[PDB]
Amino acid sequence: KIYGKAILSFDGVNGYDVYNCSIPFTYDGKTYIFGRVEKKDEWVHSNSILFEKVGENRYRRHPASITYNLEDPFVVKIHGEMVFGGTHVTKNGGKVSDYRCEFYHGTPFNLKYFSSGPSKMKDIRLVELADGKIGIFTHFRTEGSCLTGFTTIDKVEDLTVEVINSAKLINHRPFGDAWGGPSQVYLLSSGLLGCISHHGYLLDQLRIYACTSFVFDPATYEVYNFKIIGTKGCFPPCEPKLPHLADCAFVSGIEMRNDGKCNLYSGIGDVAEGYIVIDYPFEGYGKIVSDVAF
Amino acid sequence: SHMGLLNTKPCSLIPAKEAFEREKKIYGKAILSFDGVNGYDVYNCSIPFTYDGKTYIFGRVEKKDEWVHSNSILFEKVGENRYRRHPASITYNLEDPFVVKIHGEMVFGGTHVTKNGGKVSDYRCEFYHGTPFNLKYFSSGPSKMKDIRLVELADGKIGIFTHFLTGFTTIDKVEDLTVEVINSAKLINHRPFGDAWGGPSQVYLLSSGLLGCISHHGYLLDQKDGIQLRIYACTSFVFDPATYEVYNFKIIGTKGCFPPCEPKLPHLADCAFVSGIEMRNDGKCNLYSGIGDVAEGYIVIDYPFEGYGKIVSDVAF
Ligand SMILES: OC[C@H]1O[C@@H](O)[C@@H](O)[C@@H](O)[C@@H]1O
Ligand SMILES: OC[C@H]1O[C@H](O)[C@@H](O)[C@@H](O)[C@@H]1O
Ligand SMILES: OC[C@H]1O[C@H](O)[C@@H](O)[C@@H](O)[C@@H]1O
Ligand SMILES: OC[C@H]1O[C@H](O)[C@@H](O)[C@@H](O)[C@@H]1O
Repeated sequence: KIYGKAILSFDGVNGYDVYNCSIPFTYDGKTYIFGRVEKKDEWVHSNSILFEKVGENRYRRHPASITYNLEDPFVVKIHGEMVFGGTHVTKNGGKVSDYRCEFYHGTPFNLKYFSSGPSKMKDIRLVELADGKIGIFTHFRTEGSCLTGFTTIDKVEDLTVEVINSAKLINHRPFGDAWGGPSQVYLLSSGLLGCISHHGYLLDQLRIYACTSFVFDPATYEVYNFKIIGTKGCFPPCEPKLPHLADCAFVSGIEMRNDGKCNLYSGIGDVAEGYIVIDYPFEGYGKIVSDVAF
Repeated sequence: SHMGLLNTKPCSLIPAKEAFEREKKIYGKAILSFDGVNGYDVYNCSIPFTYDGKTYIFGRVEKKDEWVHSNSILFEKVGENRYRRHPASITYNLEDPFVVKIHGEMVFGGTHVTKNGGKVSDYRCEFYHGTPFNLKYFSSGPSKMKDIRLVELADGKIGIFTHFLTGFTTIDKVEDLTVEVINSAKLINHRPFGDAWGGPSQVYLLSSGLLGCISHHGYLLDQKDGIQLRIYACTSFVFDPATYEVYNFKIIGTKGCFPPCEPKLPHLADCAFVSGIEMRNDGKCNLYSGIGDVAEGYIVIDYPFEGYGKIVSDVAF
């Protein structure tokens, strides 16, 4: 059941493609989003840019903000401030040789770099837990595997490679043979975590990247209610960056609506950002109590 | 040792630095003003360059009371001694930006710092290429190597200076710049530099086919009453890419030559971290330097490669 859909327009980036966004967030009575900005015919040449919402389905580069030399930007609120992250790619003579999540904290126009995750780990996401501890999802996929970890820290400055690498494995069984992990994590009223996730399947081969969700219990490390909630075909049509990404959606996360439905934001085809209007995916596990109101 | 127990191995550069401060000829000086960065400090700039009929500089932008919180921003020249952040340009999450022209395009670099729980854990040079408003990231140097600089040689090859000790090697094409190439560079004749650390900021091709290097050389100065100073002087030398020989090594600038400015911390009271030179119509040069990790100035000096040829490289993009 899809109740609506749109592709976002992004002004102020010279017609470049904008995709794999953060969720939208608010600051000083405006709405913002971070976008991954890249030329359609260029690969691994992304920057992350802060955009201000200026109209229905329309954002414009905010000229005051610095830009970040990162792919796949994401935001969360921890202890009353923004934590911003993205992938920082290292190349060796034009070839990708490493990639690591970089983390910034502060206010949206005043972000300060404070840590990187481990070498070759992309899928790190944070959330504030009901008791005020910080939850960390990790993704182990450097050794052929594709496993999700979870750990906690007290303070964002404690986010270290050692903490991330030591995260206890979650019950990954429900995910089947999917690679990926959360894009956005929500605290629910139950104290459980609602995860909006990206899972890729190779289907004997078709490359599928699907919008998924699951509920996680920080007390037991159990995963519940794993499901698909979006595919690229749900969004308005758009030619993918190359034909091999014709069924690739890289989820951004959800935004609750007054009516109790939500906007599911996703990168699509590595060329655009859209949303589909869907039913609340964590129905029966509590309402979202986290926000990104800065 | 002339410092006795204060330092039993005084850097051999100390007499050169004091002698330069007695004998220097300075024809003018200024501190640059930067608009559009919310009062933040701007320092350790690239040299100025031209593009599309305007003048630009990259600056390292950091709050005076913040440490290891830099971004590199493209500034457009507004007036004499005055630049403003260019709003169209992206920013780079780098320290100590530097530019050079290779094979008709800009090569842009800076230091990318990695932290682990707020503490510096790694740093490496990142390199971009293209046009000034359209730079594309293509390589990083080795872990913990800051002092890598490029130049286009007389024969069209690319010269690479490395800092382990200063090294030199060549490649054909900028996409060949790899950790493996950088780490395999042969050592240069270190005799004149001695036990002073640092390396080139900016390299120029001269009409002689030699390289003019504008360099940063430093040492630690223990003071009887004061704290330990991190001394950085502006230096120059001429390099022969065929023999790895160094000629005409000298001091060409020190912090005290520039207009006064309170350093970021007291230990940087004699720190001038050079950016490089810009030729003037009158045959003198503007020597641009970061000063005190708080500002960018220039001093007007004699051409430091006098007698080794005219600069034939450019940064006219
Ligand atoms: O702090 C003094 C100088 O030290 C050097 O090693 C570099 O880190 C420069 O960026 C700095 O200006
Ligand atoms: O992170 C480096 C590189 O890795 C993968 O190939 C994809 O996620 C690309 O979008 C990205 O540019
Ligand atoms: O598909 C359309 C979409 O493509 C790119 O992502 C950008 O140029 C957007 O501004 C535009 O709306
Ligand atoms: O005052 C010295 C210098 O300090 C900082 O680098 C900036 O505020 C500059 O604009 C200023 O000129």
